[PDB]
Amino acid sequence: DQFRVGLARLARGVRERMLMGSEDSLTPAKLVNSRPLEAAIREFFSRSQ
Amino acid sequence: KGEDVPEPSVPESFRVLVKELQALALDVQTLDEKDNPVDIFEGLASKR
Amino acid sequence: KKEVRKVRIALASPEKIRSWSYGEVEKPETINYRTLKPERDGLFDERIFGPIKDYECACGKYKRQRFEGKVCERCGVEVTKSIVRRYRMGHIELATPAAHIWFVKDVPSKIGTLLDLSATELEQVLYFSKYIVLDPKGAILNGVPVEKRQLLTDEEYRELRYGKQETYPLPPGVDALVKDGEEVVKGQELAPGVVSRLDGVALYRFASILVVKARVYPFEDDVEVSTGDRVAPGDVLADGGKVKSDVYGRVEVDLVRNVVRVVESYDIDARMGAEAIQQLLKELDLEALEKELLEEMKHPSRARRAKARKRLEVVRAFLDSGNRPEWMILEAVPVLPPDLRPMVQVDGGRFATSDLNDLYRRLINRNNRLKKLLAQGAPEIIIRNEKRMLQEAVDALLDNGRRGAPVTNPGSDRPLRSLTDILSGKQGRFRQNLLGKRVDYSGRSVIVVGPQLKLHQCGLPKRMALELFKPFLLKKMEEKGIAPNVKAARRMLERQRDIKDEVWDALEEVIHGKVVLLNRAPTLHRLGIQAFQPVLVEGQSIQLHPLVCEAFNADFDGDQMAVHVPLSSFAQAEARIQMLSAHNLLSPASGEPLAKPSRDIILGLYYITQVRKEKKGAGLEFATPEEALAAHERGEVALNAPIKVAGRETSVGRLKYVFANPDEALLAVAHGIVDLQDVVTVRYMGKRLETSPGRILFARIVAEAVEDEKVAWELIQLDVPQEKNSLKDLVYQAFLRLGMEKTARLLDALKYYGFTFSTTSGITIGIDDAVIPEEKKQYLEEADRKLLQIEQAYEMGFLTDRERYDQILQLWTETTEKVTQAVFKNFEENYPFNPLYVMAQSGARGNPQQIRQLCGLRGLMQKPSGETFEVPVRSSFREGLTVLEYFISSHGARKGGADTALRTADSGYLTRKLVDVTHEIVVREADCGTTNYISVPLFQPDEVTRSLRLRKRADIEAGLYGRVLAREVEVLGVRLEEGRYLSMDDVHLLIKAAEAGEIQEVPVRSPLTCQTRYGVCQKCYGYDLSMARPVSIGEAVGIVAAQSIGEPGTQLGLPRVIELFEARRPKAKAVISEIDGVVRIEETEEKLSVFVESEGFSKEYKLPKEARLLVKDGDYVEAGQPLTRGAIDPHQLLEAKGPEAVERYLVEEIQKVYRAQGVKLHDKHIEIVVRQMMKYVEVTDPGDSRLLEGQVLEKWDVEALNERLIAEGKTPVAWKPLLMGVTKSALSTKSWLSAASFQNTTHVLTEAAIAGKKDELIGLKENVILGRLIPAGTGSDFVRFTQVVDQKTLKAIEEARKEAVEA
DNA sequence: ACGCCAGACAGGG
RNA sequence: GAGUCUGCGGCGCGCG
DNA sequence: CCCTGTCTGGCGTTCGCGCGCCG
Ligand SMILES: [Mg+2]
Ligand SMILES: [Zn+2]
Ligand SMILES: [Zn+2]
Repeated sequence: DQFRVGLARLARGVRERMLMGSEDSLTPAKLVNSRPLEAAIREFFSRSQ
Repeated sequence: KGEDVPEPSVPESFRVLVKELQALALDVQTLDEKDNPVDIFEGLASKR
Repeated sequence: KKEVRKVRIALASPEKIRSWSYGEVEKPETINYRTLKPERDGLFDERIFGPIKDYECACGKYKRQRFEGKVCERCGVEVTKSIVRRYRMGHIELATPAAHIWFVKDVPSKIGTLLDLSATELEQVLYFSKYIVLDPKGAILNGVPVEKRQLLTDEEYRELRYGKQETYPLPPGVDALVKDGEEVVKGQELAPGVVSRLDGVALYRFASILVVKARVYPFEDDVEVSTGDRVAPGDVLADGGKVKSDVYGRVEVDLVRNVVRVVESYDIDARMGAEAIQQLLKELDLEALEKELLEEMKHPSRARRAKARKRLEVVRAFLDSGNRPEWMILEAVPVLPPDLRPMVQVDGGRFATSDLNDLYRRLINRNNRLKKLLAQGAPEIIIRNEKRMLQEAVDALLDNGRRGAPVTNPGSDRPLRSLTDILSGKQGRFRQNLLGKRVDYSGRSVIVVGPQLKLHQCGLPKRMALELFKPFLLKKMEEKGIAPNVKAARRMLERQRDIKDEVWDALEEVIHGKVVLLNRAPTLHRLGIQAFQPVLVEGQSIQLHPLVCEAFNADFDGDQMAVHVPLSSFAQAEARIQMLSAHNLLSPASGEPLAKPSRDIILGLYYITQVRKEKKGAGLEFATPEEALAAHERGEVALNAPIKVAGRETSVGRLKYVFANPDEALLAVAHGIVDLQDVVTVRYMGKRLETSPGRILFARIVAEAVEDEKVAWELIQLDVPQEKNSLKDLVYQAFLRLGMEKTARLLDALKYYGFTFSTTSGITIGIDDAVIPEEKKQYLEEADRKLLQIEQAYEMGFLTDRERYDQILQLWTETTEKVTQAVFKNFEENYPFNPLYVMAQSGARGNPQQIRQLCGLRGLMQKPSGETFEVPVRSSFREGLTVLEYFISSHGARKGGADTALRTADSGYLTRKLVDVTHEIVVREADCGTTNYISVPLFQPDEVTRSLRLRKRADIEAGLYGRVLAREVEVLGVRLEEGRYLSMDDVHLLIKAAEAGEIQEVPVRSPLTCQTRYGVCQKCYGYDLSMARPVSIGEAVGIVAAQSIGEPGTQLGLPRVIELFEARRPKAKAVISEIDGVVRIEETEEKLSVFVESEGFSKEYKLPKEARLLVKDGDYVEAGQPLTRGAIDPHQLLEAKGPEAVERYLVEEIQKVYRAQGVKLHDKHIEIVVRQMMKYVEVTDPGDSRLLEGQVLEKWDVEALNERLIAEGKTPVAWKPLLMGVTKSALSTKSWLSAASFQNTTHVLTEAAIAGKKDELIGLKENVILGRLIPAGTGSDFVRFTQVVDQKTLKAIEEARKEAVEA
C-alpha cells in the first residue's frame, strides 16, 4: 500500500517532467526522482503507528 | 544554611500564561485592594 | 511588594498593544544559519525581545551587574538575564484590519449578536469574501439618498466616483453619432453598433466613448476647479462665479472640449470587510441601543423582545465594566515572545522551532504582500483574494481548526498548535497551571508490605532518601566533620563508592522527626496521600503499612507509590499534624473507619475467636440431672460425647474444665489441654463466664492496647466471632470513647496479632478444600428433568417461543441460587473450619458468588449483545470447565474489562466536574443565623404501592449521623437540645423512637439551606472532619465532598448518577403531575391518559402504550408526583413540586444507586454539590438590570435585602428558581479563571474580556492557578493570623507599655 | 465515532 | 565566589 | 409576524510511570 502510495507520488512529479524535458533525451533522470519512494517507504517502517 | 525558605514569588507558568494571553488581543492585568495595578512581572514590563 | 488579590481580563486597546510592545517585527527572518544569531529586525531580534546573552550587551560596552539598570549609549541594551528576552512583546502593524476568530466564530457571535447582522452567516459572508460601507456623508444617489451606514459594491461605487463611467469601444474606421462632450441619454446610439445604457456625458477616447452620469458646463475663461474634487449646487467651476455647478459630484476638467463636466457623484466616504465592521462598531452609541433595547425588551411580544434581551447584556457588560467594544477588530497583532516558541538546535544541525513561527510567517508574508499589492496597482479581485488569505492567517495563530486546518508542508498533516490550542484542554496551558505538574523533591518506587511498621511510619529506601533530602543532608555534613563545605559534601556524594558510613548517620539524623508524603496511582480521595515518618531501609522497595493499604487502593503485585517532602517548617507542621496517617483514621465519606483490619488481619482475629461444635448421639440434657454430669462426663472420656456437644447449659467441655484467673485459661492451652476455639468456663472480674479461650485472649489484646481494661469490655463483644464489621465497629467506638492516638495503638495491636494468629492458624486453600455439595447432583437433575417438561410443553405448542425462554431462565436463576445456599449450608454444618469458607466468612477474602464458581457452579453467562445464553455452564472450577463453556463465559469477561476501562475515565471526570462547581465551597464561619433547615425523613412511601416503612438503618444513619438539629426534639424521654450534634447512638435513639411512633421527620441543619454565599458554616455542615468532632472551620468541604462521590463511582449505575447531577430527561421519563388534585384514567384504544383533576381543571397527561402508570382512577396526586413509572425529569418536578423538592429528589435518587451497590456515603456530600446546581436563578421583576437574566441566587438576596432594608423604595426583585447541572454551573459561574479550566477556554475568555471582569479570588481553583495561597485551609482568614507567646515575652511587651509613661 | 448543549432558520397558522 | 544547556508534540506497548 | 420543530454547528472524551522512536 505504502509502496503504491509512493509510486503515485513519483508518478506525480514524473508527469511534470514530461513537459520539462526539452527533446527526446529524457528517459533516465528526466522522469525519475527517488526522493518520494524513499521518504514514503522509510516513513512506514520507522514512523507508522 | 538551615534557614527559613523565603516567601514565593509569582510562578513562571502564570507569567508565561499572561503573556500567552497577551499574544492574543486579550489584556490580563493583576489588581490591588482597590481595583488598581500590582506587578507580577517584577520590572521587565515597564518600557525602556 | 504587594499581594496580587485580583486578576482582570479586558480588551486590548491598539495603543496598549504598542504600550506592552518593544519593537515591531517587520520581516520573516528567523535566524541566518552562518551565525545562529537573530537575522534582521525579524522574529527573534534582541532589541524587540531581549538580550540574547546573560548580563552582557551587544557589542560589550557594559558587561556586568554594577550598572544593571542602564542602557548602552551607542546601543540600547538594558539587561537582566536573557529572561527580559522571553517576557517582552512585539507587535505587527497589519495593513487592512482582520478580526479575532475567537470573537467571530464562538457559537454566539459576540459581534454578530452585538451588531445586528446575520449572527453567523452575514458575518462569514463579508468577513472572508467581498461586500463595502459609506462612513459620514455622500450626497449623491444610487436611486435613493446616501446610505449613512449601509454597504455598496466596487462596481456601483466605481460608477459613482468618475460619474457614470462605462466605456464603449468602437470598431476601427467607425464614426460616432454623438459629439466629443454631447449629452447622451439611456438607450441612445453613441454609434451605429454601440448603444448607451445610462444618462450622462459622452467623452471621446483617443476608438471608444466613455459616458459619465454628469452634467456639462462650458467655460471660455480658465477653470477654478480641478479633476477629482467634489462639488455641490452653486459651487463655482470657471469664468469667475459665472459657471457654477447644479448637482453634487466629481469633477473632470476636459481641456479637449474646453468644458467642465460634473459627474453626479460628490464627496462620498467608502471601505469593506473587517474594514466594514470596524466602521460600524465605531459609529454605535451603546447608550442609545441600550435605551432602545429597554423599550423593545419589555413592550413588544416575546419573539423580538427575547432577541433584544440577549442583545442587551453585551451592550451592558461593555458600558458597565468600561473597556469599550471598538477593539474587537484587529489592526495590530501582538507577537508572542521569542524564547517561548523555542528556536533550538536539535541534532547534527536539525533545528526545532515552535510551530507558532510558521503561522507568524504566514501572516507577515501576506500582510506585506498585501501592502505591496495595494501600492503597485490594485485590481479588485486580487486585493480581496489576499485579504481573505490574510484574514484566514490571523485566525491560524489565534485559533487553528475553527475554520479549516493549516499544515506544515508534506511531512506531518498536523495542525500547527495555534494559540487557542496552547491555552486549552487536557494537556494544555490552562491545565498545566491548575494542576501544576512537577515537584522538585519527589520520588517513586515499587511498594512492598512492611508488617512490623506502625501506621505512624513507612519504610523509605535510604538510597532514595539521600537524594530526596540531599540539601538538608549537605548542611548536616558540615555541622559534622564528614565534610568541610557544601560543594565538598556534594562531590563527596557524586559517586556511590565514596560514601563514608558516617553520611548515613547524618541522613538518619536529618530525617529524625520529619515526615514525607506518599501518593498512589489514582488519587481518588484525600487519603490518596498520607504522611508518615520515614524509617531508612536497604534496597529498592518502599515499605508501606498494611492497614493503610485500604485507603490508597493498593495491593502488592507491583503498584508503585510516589513520595514528596515538605520543605517549609510550616508545610511539615501541617503534613505531620493534619496529614499524617495515624490522625486521619475515619473516612471523609462515612463516619466509618478506614483503618479497618484488612483481609489478612481479620482472618487471624476471626480464627482465634470462633467456637467449635462436634457430635451429639447420646443425650444432651446436663441442664437437669446430676447423673447427667457424671454419665455424660465419662461418656465424653469415652468416645460417645464430644468436648463441644449440643448440650444446652454446658457441654461436657465446660464440665471438665473450669479456670479461675484469666491467665489460668491460656496456660492450659499452651500445654495442649484446650484448643483456643474450644468452649470452656472462666472466672472474670465478677462473673463466671462461659466463653472460649481465644475470645478471652482477644479481650486481653484490646484491654492491653488501651490500658482502661473496663472501658475495653464496655465496647467489645466477645459473644461472636470477630468479623470485619464487629471490628469496624470496635475501631469507631474506640475512636469516640478513648481518643484518636490511643485508637491508633489498638489498630496496630490488632494488626500485629491478626497477622501472627493468621500464620499459625494454618488456613490454606487446597483443591479438596473447595468442597462440592452432594445436593448439586440432585438440584441439577431435579432442574434438568423440569427442563424437559418445559420442552415437551413447547413441542406441543402451549408455550410461546418467548415464554419458553423466560421460563427456562427462571429455572436456572433459582436452581443456581439453590446450589449457592446449599454449598454454604454444607460448610456451616459439616466444615465450619474450611480454608476457603472461613476466609469468606471472616472479613478476610472471598465472595459468596465466587465460592459458587468453584464448588457450586457458575451457570449463566450472557451472549455478546446481552441476551443471556439458554444453556448454562454446568461446571465448577473444581472440575474441568469444558472447552465451550469457557468460550461462552469469555464474552462476559470481555464486556467487563471494556466496561471497567470506560468507567475509570468517567470516574475521574465526574470527580473533575464535581470539583469544577464545589471547589470554592469552604467552611468559613460563625453559626450562620439563617435558620431554614432540612428535615431528614426516616420513612419511605412506595416499595409496595403504599405502605409506610422505616427507612433502612443504613440509609437513615446516612441522613442523621453527625448532623446538627435545627430545633429541639423531645423523643422517648430524653430532651435532644437544639444545635446538638447527634452521635451514632443518638441516631439509634430516634430510630428506636420512630419504632414506638413518636417522630416521622427530623429538623436538621444542612448545606442545602446555608446563608453563607460562598461557603458553608460549622453548624450546617456537621460532624465529620476526618475526626469525629464538629467540623473545623477552614476545611475544604467542596473537594472532600466531590472526592467521596468520585471514588465509589468507579464501582457502579453511573449513567444515572450523571443524568442526576446533570439536569436531564432520562431514558424512561415519567410524566409528573404539574397539578395537585386526585387521579383518574380512561379506556380508549390508542393512548391511555392520567389526569390530575379537579371539577375545575385537569392536567392532561398523555401516557402512550408502553408507559406503565400506577396512579389509579380516584385518589390525590401532589405536584411533581410520579404519574408514570420509572425516572423523572428535574426541570418538570421543579416546576410542579418546587425546589425544596428537586434538591431532596436529586439527593435521594442519587443515593439510590450507591446504596444498591454497597457504597455508604453521607448525604452531606451530595447536598454540597446539588446546592451549587441551584446557586443560580432567573429574574422576572427588575430593579438594577433588565428582566431575563440568569444570576447568582445569593447576589439577589443581597440586592433585595439592601433595596428594602437600607435604601427605600421596595422594588421587589422577583426571581424564579433555576435548576442547572454540575457541568453547566461550572461552565457558567462568576469568575472566569474557573471557567477557563473546563468548558471552552475560547468562549469563557471572550465574554470575560468583553466585559472587563475582575476575578475576585475566592475558591481554591482560581486561586491555585496564580500559585497564590489557598483562600481555604491555613489561608483561612480565621487562622492566617495567630501569634504565639511565652510568659517571658508577655511581661517584656508589658514593660514596653510601662516605659510609655513620660517623665 | 458518539453525546450533548445551544442555535439559527423555515414551515404552518 | 561554580552554573549552563538539554530533554518537545505525537505515536506504540507494558505496569498499577 | 409568532410559536414549534429540525437539522445544524461547536467541544469534549482518569491518572501516574516505564521504555523507545522521530523531525
Ligand atoms: Mg495492584
Ligand atoms: Zn552595546
Ligand atoms: Zn450555614
